This record gives sequence, structure tokens and C-alpha cells, in this order.
Amino acid sequence: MLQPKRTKFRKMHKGRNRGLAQGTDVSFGSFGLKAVGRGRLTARQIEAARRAMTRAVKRQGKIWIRVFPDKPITEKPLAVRMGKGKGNVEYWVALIQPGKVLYEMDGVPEELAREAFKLAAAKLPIKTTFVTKTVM
Amino acid sequence: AKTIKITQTRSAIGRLPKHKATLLGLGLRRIGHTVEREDTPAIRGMINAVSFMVKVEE
Amino acid sequence: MFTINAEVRKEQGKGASRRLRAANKFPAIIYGGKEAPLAIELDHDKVMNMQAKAEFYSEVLTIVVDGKEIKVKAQDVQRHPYKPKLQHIDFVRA
Amino acid sequence: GSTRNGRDSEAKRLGVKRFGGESVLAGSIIVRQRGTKFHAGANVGCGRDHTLFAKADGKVKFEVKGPKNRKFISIEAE
RNA sequence: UGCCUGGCGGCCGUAGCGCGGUGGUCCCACCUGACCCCAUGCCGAACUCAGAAGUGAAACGCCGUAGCGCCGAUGGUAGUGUGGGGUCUCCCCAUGCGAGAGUAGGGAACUGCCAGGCA
RNA sequence: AGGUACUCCGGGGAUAACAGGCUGAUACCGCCCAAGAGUUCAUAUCGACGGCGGUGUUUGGCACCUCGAUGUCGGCUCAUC
RNA sequence: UAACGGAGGAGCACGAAGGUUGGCUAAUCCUGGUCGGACAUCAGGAGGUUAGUGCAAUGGCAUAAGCCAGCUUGACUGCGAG
RNA sequence: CUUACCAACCCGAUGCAAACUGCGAAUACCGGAGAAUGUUAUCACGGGAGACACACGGCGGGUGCUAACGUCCGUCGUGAAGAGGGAAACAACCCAGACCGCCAGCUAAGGUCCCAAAGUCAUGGUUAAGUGGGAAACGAUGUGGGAAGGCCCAGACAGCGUCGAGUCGGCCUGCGCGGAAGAUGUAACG
Ligand SMILES: [K+]
Ligand SMILES: [K+]
Ligand SMILES: [K+]
Ligand SMILES: [K+]
Ligand SMILES: [K+]
Ligand SMILES: [K+]
Ligand SMILES: [K+]
Ligand SMILES: [K+]
Ligand SMILES: [K+]
Ligand SMILES: [K+]
Ligand SMILES: [K+]
Ligand SMILES: [K+]
Ligand SMILES: [K+]
Ligand SMILES: [Mg+2]
Ligand SMILES: [Mg+2]
Ligand SMILES: [Mg+2]
Ligand SMILES: [Mg+2]
Ligand SMILES: [Mg+2]
Ligand SMILES: [Mg+2]
Ligand SMILES: [Mg+2]
Ligand SMILES: [Mg+2]
Ligand SMILES: [Mg+2]
Ligand SMILES: [Mg+2]
Ligand SMILES: [Mg+2]
Ligand SMILES: [Mg+2]
Ligand SMILES: [Mg+2]
Ligand SMILES: [Mg+2]
Ligand SMILES: [Mg+2]
Ligand SMILES: [Mg+2]
Ligand SMILES: [Mg+2]
Ligand SMILES: [Mg+2]
Ligand SMILES: [Mg+2]
Ligand SMILES: [Mg+2]
Ligand SMILES: [Mg+2]
Ligand SMILES: [Mg+2]
Ligand SMILES: [Mg+2]
Ligand SMILES: [Mg+2]
Ligand SMILES: [Mg+2]
Ligand SMILES: [Mg+2]
Ligand SMILES: [Mg+2]
Ligand SMILES: [Mg+2]
Ligand SMILES: [Mg+2]
Ligand SMILES: [Mg+2]
Ligand SMILES: [Mg+2]
Ligand SMILES: [Mg+2]
Ligand SMILES: [Mg+2]
Ligand SMILES: [Mg+2]
Ligand SMILES: [Mg+2]
Ligand SMILES: [Mg+2]
Ligand SMILES: [Mg+2]
Repeated sequence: MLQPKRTKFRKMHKGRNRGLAQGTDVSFGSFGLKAVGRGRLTARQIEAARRAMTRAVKRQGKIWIRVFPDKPITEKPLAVRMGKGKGNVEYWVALIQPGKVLYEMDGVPEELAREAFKLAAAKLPIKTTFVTKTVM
Repeated sequence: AKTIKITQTRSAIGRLPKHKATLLGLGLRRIGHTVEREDTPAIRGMINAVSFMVKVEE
Repeated sequence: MFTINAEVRKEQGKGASRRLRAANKFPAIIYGGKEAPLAIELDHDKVMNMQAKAEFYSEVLTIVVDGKEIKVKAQDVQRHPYKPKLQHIDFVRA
Repeated sequence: GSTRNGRDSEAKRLGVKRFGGESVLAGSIIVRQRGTKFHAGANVGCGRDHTLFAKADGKVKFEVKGPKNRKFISIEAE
């Protein structure tokens, strides 16, 4: 479960999630799993998809995770009223915009990369698509 | 010199204050009201600001 | 051997470019040398098939625009963020 | 529970009081600032809290000058 | 008039670094002495004074050179004022404004006043 | 400085407790992917890590209706979907 | 420019830590050096403010507002265009 | 010597920031000038107040669960204090601001088969689900369109060497299908 080792501040404004992604090319491997939709990826989701990916290729090749969950999310406990300060940090997310390459793979055939990425996408709350490296 | 005719085509109810002030500067008082104004860049700028609710007869 | 047919653009900017891509074309620019840059439109389907060949990005191409032939190299390409489409190409005069 | 926050200070109404081209009388404050984001040019003084004020009547003028590309405010006699 | 140098400015990296070369009649610098005017929380290192044997080594100036910094379009993209729309957490259309980054490319500053040397 | 369940007046649904409402975190019920368990065998039967919904049934959030009164838990009688 | 929104501070200090004149320039590291060590003082180099600011944070600061020294009381009284 | 090794620094490549900034808009705001328009719409002084419980909607946000017809700000609109027409019914949405009378006319939003005023209008397409007229991940030879590709009279694909004309599966895209259980009565087009 990824999570910043330390941060300047404990809590963060909700913010919004507009725009298209930066980092839309396969930059490290040969195959990538790219986001088509918009949303949040929790650290548990990122890790559940990593495990499914890694078991499918029998821990061969190499896998990059291009996203990191650096945004803390707070929640108010059950049976607590409104007010009395911001809630407690409960988990961490990465904000995803369309076009974001989420994972990359190398050192395996394309057919196996497609199958491994399919099993991973089934763990994620956002629609995705399989991409390959381009020369330009 | 040259003049143009401007007619108000939509209501002013609920428009932005700047838009109401522009209709005032053109002299337009109601839907269907037509005024005749000199053709200057200042007049053309006022028409441009409220072009969605006026029509020009060149 | 790669030949591309193009037209000179008669309208530029955000609105004109989005109307191009909604009509299955896309804009591009030819610059370099001492000639002024030339803004052109390409048919999206034809060029998207050609650029799938790796030699598109290494060879010297020919852009036929208004009858005249121009020798160029592909210099930069803007791709759609997640669809398999092209938004723009820079061509440098060769 | 309760919060350990909830404090703030009153707003200080800093910023530019007379913009470029404005005619001012001697003594008029041109900008209030913490430290010298703007520096005093011709016919302008710098107060103890780094307020820039006109030392003569005239028109406000902003300009970038010097080796550090610093911003200066001066008064053009009118 | 041209070349070279010193001083005071304009300008504030297209003007700054690096690398390579180059200049001593003059100017500049290092330099030579110091009982002194003056100076070192010790030191004539610095500041200061009295000088002119030596050297352009350092520094400085000048010339060269893209390894850098720096500057930088065109086109597209992002955003956005107004009006309209959708499947409305986000977008699209008409119109106006239009980046940042990156690309081609540019680029080894330019200039005013006075003074001195040389031709 | 305190107490009032011995209490009292003027007010408020401007404001809580019951029931309604909005909501659906929580709860409950479906589903998707399939690590595995199941001698072998993912899918007879279970389904880890994660994902998507439905209900309005729980615990709650809100304070919109009622404070010039909308009587409570359980039992009994009678039910209806 | 609000919330029982997110984070930190004050209820002083200083006759110099104030005035002025003259001067000065940081952190950190590397190398060599008696005791001496990861770290003391010395020398050179790299570096270029990554230091400093009586005390939070922000905006400033090289012409320094940072560091050192001499002399000092303008930490003056009455007023004050704007 | 060796590393299961860990590796800071620096170099190269990739992201993220309300309390990061070597960049940086649109708007907004301040000032000056000019025309046209506006019943001085501006400023000052004086007589009289009311008000200091706001609501919803749009946009930019904090909080909450990007829950609430929730809560707290900024800004615009309407309600409040505003009737008429539309959205079945529906303060706050859309159109539009009612001085009075008319058994005249043209339009707005929204509409034109009957209830119910006006096209059972014209032309070209799509859907077969009453979809239209409630919903997701995901599933599928539904069906329309488009650009490529593989194989094929040197006989493909299916069936069983035969057989003789197409065949295969990706991509993008329009409309539909399943996923889809609730309580008085059809009851999710009025
Ligand atoms: K240079
Ligand atoms: K009492
Ligand atoms: K008692
Ligand atoms: K729900
Ligand atoms: K619900
Ligand atoms: K279900
Ligand atoms: K009551
Ligand atoms: K029952
Ligand atoms: K002093
Ligand atoms: K002193
Ligand atoms: K509002
Ligand atoms: K009104
Ligand atoms: K139906
Ligand atoms: Mg924002
Ligand atoms: Mg636009
Ligand atoms: Mg403040
Ligand atoms: Mg000397
Ligand atoms: Mg030399
Ligand atoms: Mg630019
Ligand atoms: Mg040089
Ligand atoms: Mg008792
Ligand atoms: Mg009573
Ligand atoms: Mg209740
Ligand atoms: Mg309840
Ligand atoms: Mg109430
Ligand atoms: Mg309320
Ligand atoms: Mg009730
Ligand atoms: Mg009653
Ligand atoms: Mg009753
Ligand atoms: Mg206010
Ligand atoms: Mg307020
Ligand atoms: Mg000094
Ligand atoms: Mg001082
Ligand atoms: Mg103005
Ligand atoms: Mg009050
Ligand atoms: Mg109030
Ligand atoms: Mg309010
Ligand atoms: Mg809002
Ligand atoms: Mg809110
Ligand atoms: Mg409310
Ligand atoms: Mg709300
Ligand atoms: Mg009232
Ligand atoms: Mg009304
Ligand atoms: Mg009505
Ligand atoms: Mg009605
Ligand atoms: Mg009619
Ligand atoms: Mg009829
Ligand atoms: Mg239906
Ligand atoms: Mg469906
Ligand atoms: Mg029934």
C-alpha cells in the first residue's frame, strides 16, 4: 500500500478533478494500461491491481506504477454530528484524469501483457485501455 | 454620417447589470423597440455586448 | 514513397480546429528553411494508417499541396489523450 | 472533540492605492507593503513600514530598472 | 577619421559562464620600499603613504569558439468573458481573449559623455 | 455559587426527544473479476485482494412538518399488502 | 470575505540589540595540519546566501535591513501639506 | 575479498501540491480620453423610516460522503415584495414584468393524433426494445454506418481428398438488449 513517508500537512482540501492528464505516453516499458475515465484510485485498489498483474506474468518482466496516492482522505466516524473540526485521515488516493498511463510492462509478449492488464483493470473503478509504446 | 437600426429581440428580465446598462446606453426600452444610431466603433461595441438580444438592420 | 495530400487552411484557432477534427480531418504545420510556415489540413484516416508504419517517422515524406510537392520530415505529433487519433503534426522542411 | 485551530488576524488592507498614470498630491500613499516588493524611485519616499508615498505632485509611474529587474515607483511632475 | 586604454553613465543574461588565443610606448595591474600621514581585535595581507627596477604570471581588457546559461517564433493544446446546450462530480457549441511547456530558430551584446596614447 | 421530580409564567416547531420527510455513510440484498479451497478440477459448493449496483429494514446525518399537544415500549383484539 | 475550517505564534526584549560614520560578507563540503575525535582553532579550494535576522509566519534585505568598530542620545520638544 | 545487500550525493527519465513558483491568462478592479444614449441615473446636507430569521437556482469554493430540500462564504438571477404563459400538478427552473377596457392582430418559452388551441406536414435516415416513457460495473453472432487487415478459382470458410465463392476477426462509431426485487390500486409517457 503506497503512501507518502511524510508530508508537510496532514489534511488536504477536497479540491476538484478537472482536465486531461499529463504523462500519457508509455515512457518506461513497452505496454501500458491507460485511464479513459476520470476518478480516484485508492492505495488498496492500486495494490490489488498490481498483485493481479504480477501473478499473471508469473513475476517475469518488469512492472512500473506511474501513479502514486499522495492525497489524504478524511472521514467522520459513525454517529458523529456535523462540525467540531475536520475528520481523521483514513486512506490515500491518486487523482486520475483521462489519458493517464497507470501501469507499464516490459519483457513479456504483447498477448500476455494484454491478459495481465485485463485482470488488473477488473480491480479498478475507472475505465481503461491497453496502449503500446510509440516511436514519436 | 451613416446610421444603423437596432431592435431589441429578447427580454431584459434577469440579465446581467452590465447588459441592462448597455441596453440603456443604446436607448432600447422594450421588446420590439427600434432605435436609429450613428455607426461608430463605440456603438458597434455596445451591440456586440448584447448581440444575443438585439438585431441590426444595416 | 509516403505521399500525403493536403489543403491550405483558410481558418485558424480553437474553433476552426475543432470543426476540422469533427469532420475527420486535422491540422498540421510545415516550417523550417527560409519559407514562411504553411498551415495545412490532412485527412485523418489516411495519415493515421500511414503513421502506424515506423518508417513514417524516419523517412523523407512528400506533401502534395496545391499541386506543388514539398519534402518534409515528421518532427512532432500531438495525439489524442486516450483515443487512437491524431490532433496535430509538425513537419519540418527537408 | 474540539479543534486546536480557529485563530486568525485582522486583514491589513495592503496593496496598491494609486495605479499607473493617476494624478496625486504630495504625501499620497501609493502602495502599502511588507518589505520592498516595490522600490522608491524619483520623488517617492519609503516610510518606516516601507510605505511608498509621493514627495511631489504629479503622475504615478511604475517601471522595471537596474541589474536585478526590480520594480520602482516614481512620480512624474505634471 | 581609425585603433587602443581609463573614468562616469544608459541598458540589465541575444549582454552571463566555460574553453582557446592575445596585449605592456601609453594606460591599467601586479610591483618596489615604509622613519613617516594613516593602518593591523596579530600581520604594510588590507587600508595608507613614498616611489618606478621588474613582469604581463595572476587580474583586467580584447579576439575566437555553441559545451552551457539566456532569448525564441509559426501551428496546435490548456484555460477563460458572454450567450446557448448535454449523458451535468464533468464537458460540448457559437463568439471574443488565448497561455505555459515544447519545436524551428537566434545568440559569443549594443551604446552616450569626457580624457589620454598611437597612426 | 448551586438545587427544584414541589414547581411556575411568557414564548418557540426560530430548537431537541416520538412518528413523517430528504439523504443512504452504515446496514441488508444482488452482481463483476477470479487468488485459491474442493485428490485432479476457479466457477457442484465456498470464494481472498479489489470493483459496480439495488432496497429504504438497521445505526446514523440534517432540522423541512407538528411545541394555542401528531399519547410511549410490550401484550390483547382485528388485520392488510 | 464565513464555519466548533486547515496550520502556527503574542501578552515581550534592548541605553544598545537605538543614531551615525568607516569597514566587512554567509551555509555546507573537500584537502593538508600538534594533542584533536563526525564536529573546536589554522591554511587553501569548491560553493554562491542552500546563511543570517533578539522571538511565529509571510513579505523583504548585498547600496545589505546581515557582521565588526569609533563617536554618541534624534528612543529630541513644538507643529504638520497630504 | 565478496555481497540477499542498503544505498545518500550527482546525472538522466515520470508524476503530484490550499498553506510549492525560475512562467502566467480570461475576467474583475483603479485611472485618463472620446461619442451616443439615459426623466441626475452621481455626490453632499437635512426630515421620516423599515431592516439586521432569509430561500432556492447557476457559477467559484470550505465542510460533509463532489450525501442531504445539509451547512458556511464569494458572485449573479429569481422568490421574498411578482400576477400572466410553459414544466401533468410544482414560491425559488424556462419565457416574460399585469394603469383600465376590446368577442382585433403578431410573437416568446413550449407545442400542433384525441382529451386540448395548432402539421395524422414535406424530404432523407435510425429503432422493434412500447426503447422512447428510471439506473452501473460488466455480458452478448441484436442492428445501421466507416476506415483498414488476413485468407481465397494456384479453390478459401463450414460441412463431409471432395465441394465452387466468398470467408475470418480486430478497430472506430449510431440506435437498441440483458444486468433491473417492495410494500392500499394500473401507478417510472398526466
Ligand atoms: K555569451
Ligand atoms: K436559583
Ligand atoms: K426529588
Ligand atoms: K444507496
Ligand atoms: K437512494
Ligand atoms: K444486482
Ligand atoms: K410538539
Ligand atoms: K404483517
Ligand atoms: K549603534
Ligand atoms: K555603532
Ligand atoms: K449562491
Ligand atoms: K423582481
Ligand atoms: K414505454
Ligand atoms: Mg479550484
Ligand atoms: Mg469556444
Ligand atoms: Mg492576514
Ligand atoms: Mg601594495
Ligand atoms: Mg595572462
Ligand atoms: Mg510560448
Ligand atoms: Mg566568452
Ligand atoms: Mg421523590
Ligand atoms: Mg408553559
Ligand atoms: Mg426523527
Ligand atoms: Mg430516520
Ligand atoms: Mg423546523
Ligand atoms: Mg437551515
Ligand atoms: Mg408531520
Ligand atoms: Mg390546534
Ligand atoms: Mg391526532
Ligand atoms: Mg459579505
Ligand atoms: Mg458575512
Ligand atoms: Mg555603513
Ligand atoms: Mg543597524
Ligand atoms: Mg473607466
Ligand atoms: Mg441580530
Ligand atoms: Mg443574521
Ligand atoms: Mg446567507
Ligand atoms: Mg455549489
Ligand atoms: Mg457546498
Ligand atoms: Mg438550505
Ligand atoms: Mg447541495
Ligand atoms: Mg417577510
Ligand atoms: Mg410568477
Ligand atoms: Mg405559473
Ligand atoms: Mg398549470
Ligand atoms: Mg400566428
Ligand atoms: Mg385540436
Ligand atoms: Mg420505458
Ligand atoms: Mg442499458
Ligand atoms: Mg401492485
